[PDB]
Amino acid sequence: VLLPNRPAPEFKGQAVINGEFKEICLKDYRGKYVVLFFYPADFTFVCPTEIIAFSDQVEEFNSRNCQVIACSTDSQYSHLAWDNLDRKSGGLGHMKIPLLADRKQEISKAYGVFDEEDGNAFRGLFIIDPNGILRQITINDKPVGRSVDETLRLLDAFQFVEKHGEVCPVNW
Amino acid sequence: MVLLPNRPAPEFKGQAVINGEFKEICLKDYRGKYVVLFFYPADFTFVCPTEIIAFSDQVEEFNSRNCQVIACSTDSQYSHLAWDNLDRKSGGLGHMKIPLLADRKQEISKAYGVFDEEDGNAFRGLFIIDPNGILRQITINDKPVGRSVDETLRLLDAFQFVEKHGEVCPVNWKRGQHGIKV
Amino acid sequence: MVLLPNRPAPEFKGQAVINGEFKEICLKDYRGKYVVLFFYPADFTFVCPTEIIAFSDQVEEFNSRNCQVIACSTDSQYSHLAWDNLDRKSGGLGHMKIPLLADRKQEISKAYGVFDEEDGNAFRGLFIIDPNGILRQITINDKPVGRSVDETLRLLDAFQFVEKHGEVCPVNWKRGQHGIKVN
Amino acid sequence: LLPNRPAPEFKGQAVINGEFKEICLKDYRGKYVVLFFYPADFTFVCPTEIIAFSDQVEEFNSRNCQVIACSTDSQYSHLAWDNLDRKSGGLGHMKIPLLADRKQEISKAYGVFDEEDGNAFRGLFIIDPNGILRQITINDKPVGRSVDETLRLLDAFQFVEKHGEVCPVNWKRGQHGIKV
Amino acid sequence: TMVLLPNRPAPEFKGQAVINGEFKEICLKDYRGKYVVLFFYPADFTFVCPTEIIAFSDQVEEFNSRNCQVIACSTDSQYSHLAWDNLDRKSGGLGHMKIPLLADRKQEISKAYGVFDEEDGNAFRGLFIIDPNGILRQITINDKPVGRSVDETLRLLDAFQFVEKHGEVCPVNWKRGQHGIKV
Amino acid sequence: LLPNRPAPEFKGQAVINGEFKEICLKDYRGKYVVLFFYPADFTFVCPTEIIAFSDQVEEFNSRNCQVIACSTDSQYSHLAWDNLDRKSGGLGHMKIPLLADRKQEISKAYGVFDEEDGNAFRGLFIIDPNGILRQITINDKPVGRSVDETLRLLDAFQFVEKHGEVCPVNWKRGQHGI
Amino acid sequence: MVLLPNRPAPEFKGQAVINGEFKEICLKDYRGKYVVLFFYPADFTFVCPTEIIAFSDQVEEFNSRNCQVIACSTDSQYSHLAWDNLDRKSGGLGHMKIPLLADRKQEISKAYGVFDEEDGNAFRGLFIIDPNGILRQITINDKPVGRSVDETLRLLDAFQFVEKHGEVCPVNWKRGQH
Amino acid sequence: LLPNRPAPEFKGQAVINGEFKEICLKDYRGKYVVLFFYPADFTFVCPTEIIAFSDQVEEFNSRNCQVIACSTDSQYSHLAWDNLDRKSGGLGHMKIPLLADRKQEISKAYGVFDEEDGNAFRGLFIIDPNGILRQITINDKPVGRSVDETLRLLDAFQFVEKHGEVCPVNWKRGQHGIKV
Amino acid sequence: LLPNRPAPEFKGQAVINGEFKEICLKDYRGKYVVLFFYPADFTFVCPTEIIAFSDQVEEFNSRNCQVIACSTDSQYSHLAWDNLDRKSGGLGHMKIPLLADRKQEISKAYGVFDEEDGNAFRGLFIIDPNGILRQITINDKPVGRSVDETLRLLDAFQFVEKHGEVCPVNWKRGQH
Amino acid sequence: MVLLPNRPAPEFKGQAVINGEFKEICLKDYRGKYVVLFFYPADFTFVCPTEIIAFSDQVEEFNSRNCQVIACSTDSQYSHLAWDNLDRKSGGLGHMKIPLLADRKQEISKAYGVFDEEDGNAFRGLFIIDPNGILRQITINDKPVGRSVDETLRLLDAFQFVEKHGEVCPVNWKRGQHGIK
Repeated sequence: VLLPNRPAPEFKGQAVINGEFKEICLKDYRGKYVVLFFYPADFTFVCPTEIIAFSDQVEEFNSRNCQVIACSTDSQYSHLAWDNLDRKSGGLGHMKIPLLADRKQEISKAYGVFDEEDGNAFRGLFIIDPNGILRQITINDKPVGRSVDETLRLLDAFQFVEKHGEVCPVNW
Repeated sequence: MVLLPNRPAPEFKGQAVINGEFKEICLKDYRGKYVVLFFYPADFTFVCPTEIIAFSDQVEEFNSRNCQVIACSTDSQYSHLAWDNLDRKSGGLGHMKIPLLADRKQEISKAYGVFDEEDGNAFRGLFIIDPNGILRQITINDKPVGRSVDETLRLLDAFQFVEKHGEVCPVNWKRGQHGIKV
Repeated sequence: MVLLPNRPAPEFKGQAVINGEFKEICLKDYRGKYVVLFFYPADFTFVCPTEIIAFSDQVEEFNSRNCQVIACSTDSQYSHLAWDNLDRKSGGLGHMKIPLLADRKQEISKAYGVFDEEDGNAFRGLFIIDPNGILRQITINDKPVGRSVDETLRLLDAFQFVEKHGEVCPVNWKRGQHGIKVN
Repeated sequence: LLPNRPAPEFKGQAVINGEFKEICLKDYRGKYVVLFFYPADFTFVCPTEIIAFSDQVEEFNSRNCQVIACSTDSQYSHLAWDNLDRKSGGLGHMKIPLLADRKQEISKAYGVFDEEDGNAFRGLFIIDPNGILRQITINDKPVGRSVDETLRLLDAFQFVEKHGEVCPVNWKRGQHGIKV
Repeated sequence: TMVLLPNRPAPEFKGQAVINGEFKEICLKDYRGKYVVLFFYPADFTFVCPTEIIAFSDQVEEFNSRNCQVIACSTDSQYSHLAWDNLDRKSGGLGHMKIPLLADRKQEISKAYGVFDEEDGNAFRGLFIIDPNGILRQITINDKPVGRSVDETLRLLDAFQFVEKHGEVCPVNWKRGQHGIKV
Repeated sequence: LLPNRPAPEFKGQAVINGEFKEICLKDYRGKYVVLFFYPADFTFVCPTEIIAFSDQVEEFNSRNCQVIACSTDSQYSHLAWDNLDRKSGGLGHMKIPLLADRKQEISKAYGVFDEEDGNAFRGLFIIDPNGILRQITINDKPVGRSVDETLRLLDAFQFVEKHGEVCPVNWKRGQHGI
Repeated sequence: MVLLPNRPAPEFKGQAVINGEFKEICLKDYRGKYVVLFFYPADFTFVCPTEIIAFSDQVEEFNSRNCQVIACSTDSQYSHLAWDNLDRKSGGLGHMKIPLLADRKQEISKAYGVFDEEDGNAFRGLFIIDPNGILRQITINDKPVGRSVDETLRLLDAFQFVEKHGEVCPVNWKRGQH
Repeated sequence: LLPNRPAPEFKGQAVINGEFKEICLKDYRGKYVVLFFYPADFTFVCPTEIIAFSDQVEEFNSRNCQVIACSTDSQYSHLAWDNLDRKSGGLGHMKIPLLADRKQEISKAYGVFDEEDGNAFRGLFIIDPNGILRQITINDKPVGRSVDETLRLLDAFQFVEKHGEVCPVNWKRGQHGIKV
Repeated sequence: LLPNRPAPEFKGQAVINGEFKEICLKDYRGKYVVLFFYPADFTFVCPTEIIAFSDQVEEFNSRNCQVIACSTDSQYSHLAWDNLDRKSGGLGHMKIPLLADRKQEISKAYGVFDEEDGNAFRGLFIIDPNGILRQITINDKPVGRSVDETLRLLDAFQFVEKHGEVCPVNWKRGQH
Repeated sequence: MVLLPNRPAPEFKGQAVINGEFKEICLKDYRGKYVVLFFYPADFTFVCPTEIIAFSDQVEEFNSRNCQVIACSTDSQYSHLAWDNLDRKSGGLGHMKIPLLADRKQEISKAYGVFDEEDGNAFRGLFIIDPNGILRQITINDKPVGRSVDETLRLLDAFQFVEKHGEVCPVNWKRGQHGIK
């Protein structure tokens, strides 16, 4: 049962970072906020636009001490090819955020974003606080994408509370 | 565990406060319209009214978009009413243009997955539901932290665009903006 | 089914409003004392305040008898305080001399068996608890009909009588009257 | 066991006027019933309660209420207790029915049964004309009930049933109820 | 408990009995060293039951000299038993009984000896002869309308004491003192 | 196993007048039935009882009762015993049916079956014409029963059946009940 | 359902009639000796005695062979005695030179699987048990058809051969051969 | 397994006079059956029985009895064994059916199968013309059977069948028998 | 998964000659089917097997056999891999259908699914015109298969289906 | 369902015929060596002996490669022996240079999942087991169609190349060829 006040599910797996394979886990990221967002498939249409947007804006999350990780049920071998593929040919260009592979479906299932019809995940966005605890849960229907600006907004409010202890109003 | 989009949204029937009166509303009354259903933990709290006041003041932007906004909580109807009739300067809601849905039995909060056993009251979810009663968007916050009337409006525009034009909405998608075909 | 006396009363812990402030109270904080715990369905209702007020005005009679009176409802602490802050002229609680216990998790109402699945509201029960936490009297009234402060005190007197004198109290027993010796 | 629920059914041999007659809860439809329990025949607090209720019977007869006393003793023990005069420690002669539960079925259904004992805790259940439970009182054995509070509770439920109104704290006959 | 069987330890009973107009708590281990004739009756203030109890009480010294305690049991409370005893026989009472009246109000005892009736709430008429070591010997169950035989109860008791002492066995229709069959 | 309930059914092979016949409880409907068990054929206390009833048959006959003796022995062990002379240690020849239950079904149905040895305890059961049990009597093996008490109880049950009255303690014939 | 003969034989313990008095015996008593344990349906029947009489007439042939023949049935020890003490003229056993084992509790016949649930009796079994308690031969016949002392002798001869000489025995193998 | 009963059904591939045929217990209805099991093909003691039963087959055929040998070996093992001459350790050419049970069902059904070495003990089961179990013989493996005893047992079961009487101990053919 | 029984059914998206097509085992009745699995797209040993079966495709077509390659990759990944030039490590444009299992249920039915990684072991299943299984090959991942042995095997089963005669050890074309 | 590779192969222990005498063999005995364990339905069959004879005629190709070939069927040991003894003109096995493993109990065929409940016989499996007892290959043929010694050798070569050189063999790979990193 996925709720904001509880420890986030541990994810572990193989990711593509700077054109190489590295093995990452949620516990590595302690001390930082983590934005973990799922997309349905590699070589899709709406999906690359999101990953590219977050990558181009990665420094916004870096300055905010947040690590953005993009997970999908494709293999690391697709993640790599898709990264090696230039944006004109339909590829990802080269990405500044890790692309995490769930070939086991374990990660998409643990976060409850897994779709039994497709075999691939919905689009979740989960903001995990530095202590490994879930904060925000966003799940979008596949046709409709997310907002880098709203993720930045939320990220800023949660940080505002962990520091000030005042609680954040609407439209913040 | 957590709700999924592209699946029929959980049914809610409840007693609600509309224009200072009690009405019994359900989900199927709003068929033909989108429904933004958003939860808050408690009446006579602080972060809570600021969101409802905002959704209420902006309600015409949802109305023009063929959407109903319904706030729900685990408080009774007489709390919803008392809070409503109280002026905002007294920390009340002022008089409210959006229905306040009382879930006393915890049924609706537990159905949408936003109920937590620690408080006895709801996390703030925001769910967007299509005219056929199908779930589209899911948002849940840790409640120091509130939601955005502009992002709800945005998402609203996006799903309406998809259903209308059969195209899909990219990242950061806006109004009068291009989608992608199939 | 429902409770039986001469058995330890169900425990409770929760957020209560006392003198316009929040405080955590539990059944065990009241040990060495009798406890009258009574339930009402909702805040900002009609029959509910009349009872709360009544028990509050008469508090001293419960205090001199070594009893703590505690009102409980499935509303919250925040709903409770807003009610207690209001003027009675405005339909409020005035200001309350007894703790208002928030049942919000619903688990106090269920423990005492007074919980109504239809409205998600508590019925009106009243429970007399001895200084060791034993259950003595049980009353549950249907919602539209309210309770009696003087009958509660009458029963409270009776149980203290049999406690002190080890006697038994006959029907319609009145304060100071002495009962039957089971000697 | 809550109010605004159908009251449990009871059926059994009762002592009425000094004869045995089988009674059931449905017989009393249209009438209010006060069903009250006592632990034992030939004891101390028990007769005083029955006697008081019997002396006051007409006060209930004016409310369209039937009072019934139940316990886990036999009909044969009930009868001999009635035949015994009060000066002898008996019931005198009763204007009220004594319902016997030898099977413990009835005590257990109303949840007043004590398994350390074999006999009932003293409960009082006011049941409305349609067989729907209204009030529930259960006293620990050493402490008996009040005839006068039972009349008070009774007056209130009838006042709600009539005016549709609701009865506040300490409500007695000839007082204003709060409008719905 | 389809049926009890002889040559097995008798079911234990501990209860509250009326002995000489007073309440005593007695158990089966208390009478260890002695035989026990334990017999059940359905109800106090009835027809056949007193005639049975009065008859065992009038003949009680025949059992005392045979080193056997007689106990009557029923599902009535100790308070019924005491009122039935204290009542004179003219009124339908018990006179005053020289045997203990055992109250089993929990039905445990009558259920344990198998004589309890579900359609009733009171016991059938059992008669169980129990040897000094707690072993069951004879089992008699009569339908309620028909009563028992104090003289036949005495005959069997005599028989088991003969068997016990002389290591012989008692034939059909065996009368007290007669030689039985060796080995 | 209680007096107010219908009795267990038994169907078995019995020895009636030196021959084998299959009998069952429903045959005896309309008549009273005294069914009693003995542990073993060819023992000391068992025949005394069987003979006692077999000599007394006309008291049961005139009372509309049939007396049947059951045991875990075979019908063949029964018949041999019944061929034997009492002088020889046998049964002589019996006026009452000897019911063989070799399957233990009957003894177990009536709850008198001992698992320590394969022999039944000696019980005695009185069944009214309608198949309803009345008396249960079970004795430890070394101690045998009384024809006179069985006869006494017979009169008692028939009395209450007939006159509607209940029989007091120590009741005998020529006495009025309650 | 059946027990198989590479395996330790089921234990039996009961009351036996030996020499005319009751003795309690078991299967571990006869360790060091071979055992032939055979079952018959009932005492005081026609076909049963002929088998026991025969084997008991053959005793020294089983004795010289270090084997103990044992009869068993579901009858009581008291039926065994009466039958043994009976003359052969009345259908009795005469006085037997082999033990008569009683199974009252039926557990021996059930352990060896010869027990018939239809009648209370057992079929005719024959089980040859080696000195260490292991089962070797299993013979079971329907009631109407009896056994052979010669064949039991042959198998015994063969089973004793195969252990001693370590050679396997062919079909129709006789008192010594090869 | 007890012989008042219906015998367990067997159906399998048998080798009969050089051919593979499917046979079942129901086929031999109307006839007696001697069904005996042996542990292995190309063993020692087994041939001796199979051959002696084969050479003596006319005594069974005149008695209206079919002799069937069953093993857990394949039909292919059987045929080759039956092709092998006796001097060479084979079955010669034998006149009796060899029933092959590969899946162990049959041997398990008659209870002569042991999971130890995975091949059958030697049972011999006599089955009346209606398919009813009559005699059960089970030999430990080292020790073989008797054709002459099986012939005796068979003569007795038929005698009982025809004349309604029984067979005493050591009954021979044309002996008296005991009337019931 | 024994040879003599009807094969597990598959249904799903495939990339056939640049298009997405829904295929299932029953579509191929009247034809033999070689359904072979590989762990992942954009791997190393995997493309060599597909390209070889694709290059030899006419050998199977004249033998009345359909070759389908299944992976646990998406149809979208299959598409790009086949849009990828061989020199660049892709499939060129390959002449056999690429069957997509996202739900893993095809690889689970045929038994070749690995829990260790989300990828299939390389199985090769030969299925007859009536949908009955014929032969099972399962290779450990690091070692690939042979197009000539599949061709040999396929030839043999067609020989028994035709002549009723049995193919012995090392049987090659038209022996008997 | 099915045996998977890169997993420890099921243990087998039985009575086998080697050289014409019985011997007790087991999988663990062969540790340190590669094992090809292959199944056939029956003794005294037609397709079956051809395969057995072929592996026993080719036995040196396997010994050179450090592999023991083992033939298992559901027949007993005495059937294996009589078959091995029978001359090939009578349908016999000639005499075998490879162990004939008897599964009377069916445990082995059931462990390797090649057991056919229909005939009680076994299918034709061929399993390549590595020196550490791990299963690198599963080959199961429908009965009417027999296996290939050369493909078995090819596969054997391949799993040895990958273990030695840590590379991965492509399609159609034979001895002397290169591989991929």
